[PDB]
Amino acid sequence: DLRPLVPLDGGRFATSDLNDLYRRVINRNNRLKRLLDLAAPDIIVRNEKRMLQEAVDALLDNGRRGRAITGSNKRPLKSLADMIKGKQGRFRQNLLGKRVDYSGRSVITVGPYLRLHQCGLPKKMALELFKPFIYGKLELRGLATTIKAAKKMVEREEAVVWDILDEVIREHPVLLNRAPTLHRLGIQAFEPVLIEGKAIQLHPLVCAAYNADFDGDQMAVHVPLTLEAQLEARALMMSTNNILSPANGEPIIVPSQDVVLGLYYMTRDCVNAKGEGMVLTGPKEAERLYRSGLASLHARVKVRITEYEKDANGELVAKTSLKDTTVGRAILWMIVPKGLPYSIVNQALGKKAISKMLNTCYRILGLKPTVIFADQIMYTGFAYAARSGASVGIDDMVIPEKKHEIISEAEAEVAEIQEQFQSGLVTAGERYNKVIDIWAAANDRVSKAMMDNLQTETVINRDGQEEKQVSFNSIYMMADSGARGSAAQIRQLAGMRGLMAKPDGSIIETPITANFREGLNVLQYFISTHGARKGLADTALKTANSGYLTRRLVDVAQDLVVTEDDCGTHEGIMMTPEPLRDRV
Amino acid sequence: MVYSYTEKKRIRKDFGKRPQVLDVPYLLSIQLDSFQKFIEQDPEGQYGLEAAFRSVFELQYVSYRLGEPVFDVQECQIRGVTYSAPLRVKLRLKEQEVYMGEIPLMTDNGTFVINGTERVIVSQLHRSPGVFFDSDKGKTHSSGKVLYNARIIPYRGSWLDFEFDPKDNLFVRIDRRRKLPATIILRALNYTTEQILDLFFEFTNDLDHGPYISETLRVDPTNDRLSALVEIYRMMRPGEPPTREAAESLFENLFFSEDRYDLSAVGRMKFNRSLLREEIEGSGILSKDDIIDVMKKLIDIRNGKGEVDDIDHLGNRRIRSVGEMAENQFRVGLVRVERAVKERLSLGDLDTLMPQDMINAKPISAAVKEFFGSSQLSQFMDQNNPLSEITHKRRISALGPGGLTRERAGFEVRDVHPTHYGRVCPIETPEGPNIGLINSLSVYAQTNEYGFLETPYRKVTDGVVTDEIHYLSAIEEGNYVIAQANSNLDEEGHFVEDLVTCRSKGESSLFSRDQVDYMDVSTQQVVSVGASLIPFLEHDDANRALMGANMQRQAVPTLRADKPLVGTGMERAVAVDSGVTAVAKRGGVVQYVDASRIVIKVNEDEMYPGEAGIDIYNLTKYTRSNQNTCINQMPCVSLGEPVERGDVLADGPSTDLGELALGQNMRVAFMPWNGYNFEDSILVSERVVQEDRFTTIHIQELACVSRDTKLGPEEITADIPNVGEAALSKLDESGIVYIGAEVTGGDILVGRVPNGVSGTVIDVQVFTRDGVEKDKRALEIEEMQLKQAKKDLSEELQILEAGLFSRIRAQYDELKHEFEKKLEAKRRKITQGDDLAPGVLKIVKVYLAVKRRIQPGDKMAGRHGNKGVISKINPIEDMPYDENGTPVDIVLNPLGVPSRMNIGQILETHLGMAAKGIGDKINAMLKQQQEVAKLREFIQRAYDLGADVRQKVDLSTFSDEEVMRLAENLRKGMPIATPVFDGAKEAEIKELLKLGDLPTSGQIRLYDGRTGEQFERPVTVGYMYMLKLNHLVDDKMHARSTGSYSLVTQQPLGGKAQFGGQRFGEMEVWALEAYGAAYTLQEMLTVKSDDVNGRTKMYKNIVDGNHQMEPGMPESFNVLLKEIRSLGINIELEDE
Amino acid sequence: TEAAVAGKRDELRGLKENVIVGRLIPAGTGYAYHQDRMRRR
Amino acid sequence: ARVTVQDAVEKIGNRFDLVLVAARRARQMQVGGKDPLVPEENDKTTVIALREIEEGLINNQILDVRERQEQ
Amino acid sequence: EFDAIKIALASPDMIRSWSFGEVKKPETINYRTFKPERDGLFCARIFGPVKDYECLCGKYKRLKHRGVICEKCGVEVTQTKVRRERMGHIELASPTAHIWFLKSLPSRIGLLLDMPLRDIERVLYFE
DNA sequence: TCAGCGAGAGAG
RNA sequence: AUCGAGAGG
DNA sequence: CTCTCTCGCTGACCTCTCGATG
Ligand SMILES: Nc1[nH]c(=O)nc2c1ncn2[C@@H]1O[C@H](COP(=O)(O)OP(=O)(O)OP(=O)(O)O)[C@@H](O)[C@H]1O
Ligand SMILES: [Mg+2]
Ligand SMILES: [Zn+2]
Repeated sequence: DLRPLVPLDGGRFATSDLNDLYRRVINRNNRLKRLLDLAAPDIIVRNEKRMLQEAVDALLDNGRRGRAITGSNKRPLKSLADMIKGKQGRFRQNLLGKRVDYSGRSVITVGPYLRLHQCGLPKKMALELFKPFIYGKLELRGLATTIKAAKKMVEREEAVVWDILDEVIREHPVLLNRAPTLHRLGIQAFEPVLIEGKAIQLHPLVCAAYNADFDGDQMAVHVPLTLEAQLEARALMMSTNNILSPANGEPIIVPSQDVVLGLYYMTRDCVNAKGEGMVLTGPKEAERLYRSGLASLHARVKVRITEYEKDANGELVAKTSLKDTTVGRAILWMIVPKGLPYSIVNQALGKKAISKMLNTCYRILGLKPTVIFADQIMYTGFAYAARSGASVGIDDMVIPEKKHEIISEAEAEVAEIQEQFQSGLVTAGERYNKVIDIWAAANDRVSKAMMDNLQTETVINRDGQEEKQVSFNSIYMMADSGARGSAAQIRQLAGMRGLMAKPDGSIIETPITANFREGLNVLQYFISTHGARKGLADTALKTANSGYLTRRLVDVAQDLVVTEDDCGTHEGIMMTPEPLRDRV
Repeated sequence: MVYSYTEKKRIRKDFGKRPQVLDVPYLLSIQLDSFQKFIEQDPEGQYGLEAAFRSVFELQYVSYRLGEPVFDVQECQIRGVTYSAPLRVKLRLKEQEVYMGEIPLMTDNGTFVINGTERVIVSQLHRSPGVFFDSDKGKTHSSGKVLYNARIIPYRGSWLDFEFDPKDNLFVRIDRRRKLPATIILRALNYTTEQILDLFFEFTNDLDHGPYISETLRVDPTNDRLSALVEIYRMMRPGEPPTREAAESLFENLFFSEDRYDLSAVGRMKFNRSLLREEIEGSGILSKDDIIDVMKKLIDIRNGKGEVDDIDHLGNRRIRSVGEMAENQFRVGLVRVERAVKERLSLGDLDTLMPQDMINAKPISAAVKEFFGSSQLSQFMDQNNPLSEITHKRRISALGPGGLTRERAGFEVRDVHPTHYGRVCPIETPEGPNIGLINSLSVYAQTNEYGFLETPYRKVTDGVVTDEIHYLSAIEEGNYVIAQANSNLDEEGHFVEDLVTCRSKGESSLFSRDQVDYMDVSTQQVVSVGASLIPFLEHDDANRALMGANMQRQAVPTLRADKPLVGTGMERAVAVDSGVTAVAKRGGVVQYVDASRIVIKVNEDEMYPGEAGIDIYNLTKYTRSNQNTCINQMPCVSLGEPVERGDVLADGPSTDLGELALGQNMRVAFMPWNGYNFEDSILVSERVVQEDRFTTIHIQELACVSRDTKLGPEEITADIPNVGEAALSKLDESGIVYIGAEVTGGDILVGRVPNGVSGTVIDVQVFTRDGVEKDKRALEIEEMQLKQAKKDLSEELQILEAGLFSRIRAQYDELKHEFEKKLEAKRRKITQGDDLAPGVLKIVKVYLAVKRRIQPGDKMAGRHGNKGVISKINPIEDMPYDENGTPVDIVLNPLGVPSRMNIGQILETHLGMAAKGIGDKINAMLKQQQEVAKLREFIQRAYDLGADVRQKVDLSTFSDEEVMRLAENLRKGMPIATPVFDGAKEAEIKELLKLGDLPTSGQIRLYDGRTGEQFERPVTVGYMYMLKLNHLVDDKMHARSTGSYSLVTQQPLGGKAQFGGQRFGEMEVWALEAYGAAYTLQEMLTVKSDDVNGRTKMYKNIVDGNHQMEPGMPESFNVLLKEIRSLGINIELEDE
Repeated sequence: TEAAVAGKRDELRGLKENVIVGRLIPAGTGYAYHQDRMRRR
Repeated sequence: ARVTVQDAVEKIGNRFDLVLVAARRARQMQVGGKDPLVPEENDKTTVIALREIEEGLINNQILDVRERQEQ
Repeated sequence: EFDAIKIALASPDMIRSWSFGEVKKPETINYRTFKPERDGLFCARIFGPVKDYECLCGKYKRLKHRGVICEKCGVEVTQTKVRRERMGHIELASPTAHIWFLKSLPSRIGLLLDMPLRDIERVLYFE
């Protein structure tokens, strides 16, 4: 039965390779039997003896001495030694991994309303995944007697099973997994919320740990069965226990993109905005004034603030004063937990500032307040990013007015340096470096002019006079807040694309003097494709190196466990400064 | 310009500025032209079947011809057979005509029907035959000294390599075998040491001359010819049976026999040109002079009087198409016949024998049908939309029989080469393991008579550019100076500037007016067909352009076709050349039209003598494609209309009045909305769903076969044990479902509907052989197919019969006899039998059709590499709106634009807003019922806008009815065309916006639909073209609790088709180990898989309300123990 | 081959061996379990 | 007990023993038949056991003493 | 119920003790009638019943007969799962080497003795 | 193919 | 079941 | 004793569709 004969829809059968090698060996061995009885001359016998040892070597390990035997097709047959070794052998395909029951798979979308410990599960999947529990709860209440009545009731989809299912998932966690599992944060435990539809909803704050996106991605779901498994899921793998990385110390749940943009927009300030110069009794008055339409989010005002600080014994002591701030910061102050200073929000916030806020809260207050603080931060960021109406247009990509003069001067310089080569005055290999340096300097000049024109643009009127301030450009705000942009890519958008390289690695003499707002021509576009294809091929053809290295590293050190409490030895190493604090 | 009838109904406005001097060619020439030179008669006998017959032909061959196919394409597709023709050959020994076999035929669009399915043969790019000199750069030896080598490659035969050694010694290899000293081969050609020294020496330097031959002779352990032959024989064939006759024959047949070696005409030409000879013709076999010349050239390169070749140069690789591979396979099949003929010609007989007795047609047919159906280059054709087929038919592959391998291929062959300019697209390529190994043909590219790609250029004479066009190849163009296509010319053809940007010798620079030789023909010469459909491509990054070109081929046709407002101008060419429409063969007047048939009455000056003169077009209705999609044709002409030649009479899938149309036009705003477009999510309105703008039709097939098993015979009947009477309601008296029945999951069709799948029955087919017995429904339906098919043919012939009868009655017996003969022939063709498989009596096939609507979890994309998944369907009173109360359709996140530098998607959004703005102004004028003069004035002002464009439309020559019809067709927006590298500027877009009474920034004020408050900044709103890709969440959701298991390893099966489970691999086990969850790991390893008793105990315990497990031992460990014991090794468990 | 020649024994003291056989790994919530076995040997 | 289990970890001592103690306590209520020491509040046995551990009414020594008393 | 795994070379007596049946010369399943050949690769006597608690001939079809071999067939009545367990053996008519112990980088069957791999391989292949 | 390593003959 | 071809993350 | 030089031998995540052959 370990080498069975499988019937087909037609009369014919499908057989294994082993049954052929056995028959070959049997036939040849029986052929040797007749020769001994007939007393054939040893010349004929010696040929047959060489034959049998050729057959056996095929059955044990085919191809050690090249004589590979094939079948109906021109493909080598598989020996016994081929079924226990390799990537498709018993060890690596059936014993270190396998397929399981109570599992499912689907596409993932976003749910912006969930709490950190929740997930959204379709009820069509949930009904199938939890069938025995429903059968048991049906038999318990007497609604069915046999084991087929419950099956019929579930198949007919009556109106009473939709409450049993709600009762049997109330506090039962599930496991979610994404296919490339690079570290242990690739499997996590959540609590299901029954939804309509066919897609799974995932919390926005857990994407970075999964390396997940909403472009077509998929995910798998598993169900724990025993009490010990449920308690292990709740106490070890639940997403509210995994907030710091195990490879370093920094947190892993961090806001990004829309949340960063929203908080950054609230916490900025302007000059001569509506309602500037008021004195307020607290944050609630600021919220009233903003909602009524009587003040701007960016107005500079005075507000009375109360804060708390911890003493030596661990108790909280209050302190009240008046502070210079803005309406948006006073509004944001209402979600900060007690025990933190007011200076932590009296500035414009970016990615680093928000991450530092979360880390400080965890350091001072503990674990439970941090989850609430993170969820409130996400809600407020989503709420206030939409109210701003931030967009993108073609007029936001501003090109400096001095680009033409710089480019013309560089061209004149490189044209003049050819006169030193027409009449011998420089090495034939020396003009190359001079031209490269000239073009690099011109590129730097153009980039600096563009960035100086973009970052600061106010020309604003303050009570009569003219003043300058940080700009409110959409692209500049996106780059400065740390949401998506980089200063290098704004160069390609509105400066110069720069110098390209040949496929071998040399530098092309003349650069690309066009950005993406004003298009490229055929030659520049043709030149730009070498690097694109090279990068794509590099990405595609060297994931296997990393996979192989990781597998070897896991196999070498897989059996090292902490098995003792104190060794007692006095040895050590001496650490020197990278700061010293980060190293000890 | 004079406009065609199809194009005068809706004229696209063009923004291009450079005049066109050459037309886009027919896009399917590479297949039809190749297959033509395989079956057409060639008196010079050098291309196809004639060459193969003359290359092997005692028996005398006279001629050949091809017969008439038994069935046509449609009947072959319906029945499930191959569309082929018989091959007849005339031989003399007496004169007789014999039968050789069946040759598959190519259809009108460049495909093959093999077993009822359409297939495509992909062209191959491979190394050319000849001689090549190469050298490894380094790392062969630690000394860091380069080594030079030379190789000879024929079309057929064995290889030959010469190479050097770290000690400067010559060595030779045959068929990649072990090395031998070189001079041995010289000794095998009747040369003594004196003659060798005379050949290679005249004196021995140390920098420009070398003693390499003398030292090699020193190391050579041979001094006689026979010693050389025996050494070669021992090296080639171990075993050493040295005989004088054996040694001579091997060397004679190795390189000097016409039946074992062939250096083709192209190989001869390249070989001669590499050695700087004069003639380009010769023989297919080698000679001593050739080998000596190769040795001298290699030695000279070693000395320093030459250079090595580039292996990736596109002048060294050539193209092989289907008409060549078919000939190769036919010759392979033919050489097996002659052995049998020679064997049967030695038995001894006369008089009674005939040529047919010595010919067996099995091997030839076997080889041909193996190639057409089992080759790696014969592929299941891609049929998602019209663009997919065009892209598939124009593909080039570096893999195949004489090709490369995915894993062994390095990095240099996958790169873009400077010689690809104008021949291979540098953008469109797969993104997986096949990157760089699959390519697409450029728009104007061709091949010459040897098989090398070439591209066209304009001749320049005395400083003026003319209209004379020459096709140049990679070798030729390196000796010239070629100017770009965007150079400025005056009315006399002179260059305006004194310095021109030009290409020469693989570099680019500036040249004078009088140093230029040629010029480009177009600005879209370097891209492929798919990449030329992306507007504003020059504002996009190359990675995103690749993504968009690839994703444009996955779109699904919708219920209604909708043209793009912003296009490039290549839609008509693709739509017409694809072959999915109906095109008029001759001009005339429409006589009859309904939903499934068109009749044309031909003009007087296009009729042959003695002809009735009507054309009949039948249309395809609700047929499934290879991807389970829908194919449907719809007429687009009215009764009594005049038609010219080449006009579109009906539309195919994804076509709108003769233009390609893959998606829908949507109103979009760029802004964030409450986290519902967080990463790449898309928020959609409910009005989109209510209007069915992304609803698709899918068709599925199911089969039922009753076996002829001897144990129990089975037949189709209504009676079924243990079923209700309601179950048989949809079944007829014969047990087959009615047409028009609405079924759902778990219903009997022929007794069967797969779980979760619904639909409607639209087609039932019955297949029977020449056997016995028949059913009532088959008598009612299978006979109904034949009677209906006869009725359609009778109706078609009736029109011609009536016309001829009316003409005559104004020799009827001859006409009546002819028409009766035609009817009898049609009936006989329709009444033939079917050849089934043994053990099968009859087959029943059922077709189902279902409709699919969008829902959260479906994938959408544009043309610029932007893709996403739908997250929410929003009520209409929640969407943002404007000052007139108009809401938007789609909301997209701006944060996805600045990181991926695809700026073009913004520019399109600005232009589409302008286009719609024109249509609105027309729409109002049609509601108020104004006079034709005002419409004329406004439309003329609209068509004249631009900065020195080349279109020049004039409406003063239009009739009033024509103007009204154009205005009616223009009332939903004015279409606009912008070529890939010669398009519209920002200033022109702003002028169009101003003409439409819209802001020139492209941004307006919006209000919140839930509170009525105004957003704080202006937002970008416009129109953009969206696509629906074939990744539907209905096909991806799956779940399981318990089911079926495998046989050897008692583990769950895999795959949604067979209700399988998910795989828990090694990396997941590592993750669970790193968590510390031992009980979860043990539960997954045993009781959910491989534990036969534990699984049952766990199930019973769960049903009883007790959550506890009793693990045991997995079965795979027992299997492994038995398997290891079968190798003769004792392995066991130590209980004590 | 080397193991069959030498005649070796395996005590199943690592993670992979217990995974292959199908027992509790000697780490985490299973660690204490293995501590009992040594106490009974 | 809900959302976060950090309270019981500081009382038992480590995460790997809390799972075993909670499972031993919960199996008594689910199958053996026993009454909770806290209001049920419509909870599963695992959550009730975690709540009892958090309050301070359950640990290994108490269960051992009760088992000795029963026999 | 176990605590270690042992591995070692086998001997003819051990292999004979594993087997439930003698050598098997016939080939296959008799494609015409699916019942297996006697004394073959698929054989009911050597390896076990084809169906649960049923004889090949069919004389005994009850649990009361459990543990009884058939006089006319020689087939025991037992659960069919034993077909996954029982093994067999073949009697070679001449000694044959083991490819694993001959071909390797540190060859074993040729390291106990002095001679290298080339000449010993020549001897084994009758040359 | 390409990179890496050990077993085996050489010429001093 | 194996082989070949293609697609998605 | 001890560098050169041939010459083999072993290695390079998850999911879906089609057809031809057993
Ligand atoms: N061959 C491969 N092997 C592998 O082991 N993992 C692969 C993979 N190919 C894709 N992935 C996964 O897919 C993610 C990026 O692919 P993608 O969804 O498009 O997002 P991307 O970041 O590129 O941004 P976008 O294209 O939307 O602009 C990538 O990390 C990875 O997990
Ligand atoms: Mg993704
Ligand atoms: Zn019996």
